Amino acid sequence: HHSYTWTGALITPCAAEESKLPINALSNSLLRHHNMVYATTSRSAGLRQKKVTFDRLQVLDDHYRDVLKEMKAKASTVKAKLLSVEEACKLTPPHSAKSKFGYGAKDVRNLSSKAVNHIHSVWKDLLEDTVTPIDTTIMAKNEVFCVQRKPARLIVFPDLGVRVCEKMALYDVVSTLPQVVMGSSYGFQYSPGQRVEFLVNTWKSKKNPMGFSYDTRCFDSTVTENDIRVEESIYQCCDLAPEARQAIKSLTERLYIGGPLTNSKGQNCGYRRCRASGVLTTSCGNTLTCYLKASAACRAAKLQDCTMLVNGDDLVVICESAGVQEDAASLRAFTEAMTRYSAPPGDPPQPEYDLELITSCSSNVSVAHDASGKRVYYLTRDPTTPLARAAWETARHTPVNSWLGNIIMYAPTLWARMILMTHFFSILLAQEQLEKALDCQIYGACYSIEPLDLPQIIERLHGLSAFSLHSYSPGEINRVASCLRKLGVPPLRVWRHRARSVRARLLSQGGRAATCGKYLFNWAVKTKLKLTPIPAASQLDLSGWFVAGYSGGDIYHSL
Ligand SMILES: CCc1ccc(/C=C2\SC(N[C@H](C(=O)O)c3ccc(F)cc3)=NC2=O)o1
Repeated sequence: HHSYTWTGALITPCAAEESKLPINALSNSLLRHHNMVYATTSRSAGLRQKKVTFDRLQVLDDHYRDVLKEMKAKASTVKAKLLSVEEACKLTPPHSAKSKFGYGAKDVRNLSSKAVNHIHSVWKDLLEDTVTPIDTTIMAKNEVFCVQRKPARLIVFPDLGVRVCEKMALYDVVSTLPQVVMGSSYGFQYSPGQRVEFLVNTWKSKKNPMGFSYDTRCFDSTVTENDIRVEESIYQCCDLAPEARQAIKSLTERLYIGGPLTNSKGQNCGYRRCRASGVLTTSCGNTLTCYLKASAACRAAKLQDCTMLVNGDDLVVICESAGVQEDAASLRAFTEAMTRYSAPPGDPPQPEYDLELITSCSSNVSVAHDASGKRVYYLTRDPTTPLARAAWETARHTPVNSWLGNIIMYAPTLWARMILMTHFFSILLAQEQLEKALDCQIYGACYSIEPLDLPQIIERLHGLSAFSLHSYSPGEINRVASCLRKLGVPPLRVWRHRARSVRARLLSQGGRAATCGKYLFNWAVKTKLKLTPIPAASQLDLSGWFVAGYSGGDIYHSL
């Protein structure tokens, strides 16, 4: 029951890979400790293969089946529809990996004949064949981090034609099934603000609150064939068209359960018997599986008034404390149950009695104050990785602008406002590209967003208070201060001086650019403005922004 079997062939890159942080004339204005930033490459692929390769053992008890039965009952109320080839094509990212059959992403979005014809042949084959493993490509992810160096993560994905087929049969399912089965526990249905709200209300709903995050060690690798088949049995509970049931069964048997691994050179690298990270059901499957195992584990551990929040492989549990020693015992029992379910922890879980100290989804709840001096809760995170990626994007253009996504998700934070907003708006001003739409990701989905709409986006998602937060917590202030010293980022006085310049320039620009200066940089000036609700700013269609997770799903949503 090994997660992977290897042949010995190496995981090759598709081109040259840079490990050192690229430097240009703008780098030093953001940070000076360039040696602290690096990017993972295929050169470390071997190290990752060792960590992700191991034998899995599963002991499934009654709690597990009782939870699965309840999950299935809820899934049976779901009615999903098949997506036409056209609709599926439109969900394909403009920069999605080209097919090895004579066409690319652009060809798919344009609904070219060759692309559409090939997609129809793949679909037909899925209906006719339900046993032949489908080929997948394995690549070493190139991600930017700050030294503490971690090995590159592994990405496994099927051909573009197959991906479009996954959308046709499962897009509607993975988009609606999760919330129905897990209810309020499904994390991707919440925007950052609503997530905070849910956590805070949950924490206050307990007499003596106790919470903990559970970090599964290489979750994808802990996912067994049983887990993948159980997920399928849940999808099959929905009301689906016969053709959709057939495709789902075929995709599960031939793709989700496992398959051969081919490198960028076309060589056989090995065989996968666990979760593929680059398929449409990756986020939905991991979420359902984590929720199932964790729910059963909560019962085995006999936790009191248990409330969970699950986002893919990320999990947070808040319950009623029964004392320090008792909680420590309940946690060990939880971890033992999870281990039996094939979900061992990377780092032993610890009980927390302070909400702000619980980190889930690489984030945590913190508190600040608005203009009225009223306490306001918001979502934050350690800014180390966001700033490292910002430094990289400062000297190199990339498919996804993490800085943009971070400003949107973390607009209320001290670091996003002082540094990210200031630094990038300065750059956009100098290049006169304020109106140039840029791609970023939100819950795994790719979006094309115009920087000039940030004020409206921020007010809608975080409220006007996001433009006037002050008096951040001691812990938050210290974490940010720590990051700035580690990377060598200029102090507040410097960013304030720069923000004043950026603000003045935006104001003169008038229109949306003026709104950006007024709201985004109101913290810069000494005599803050009243900050009245933004005028005509409610046109963007943000309805599908926080519906579900799509990490690795190759999903693109049009604004
Ligand atoms: C990292 C070191 C550091 C610098 C500044 C702080 C703490 C701060 S700054 C602050 N308010 C100011 C303000 O003018 O309202 C502020 C400054 C910068 C920003 F991007 C937002 C808000 N309230 C706090 O508690 O910590």
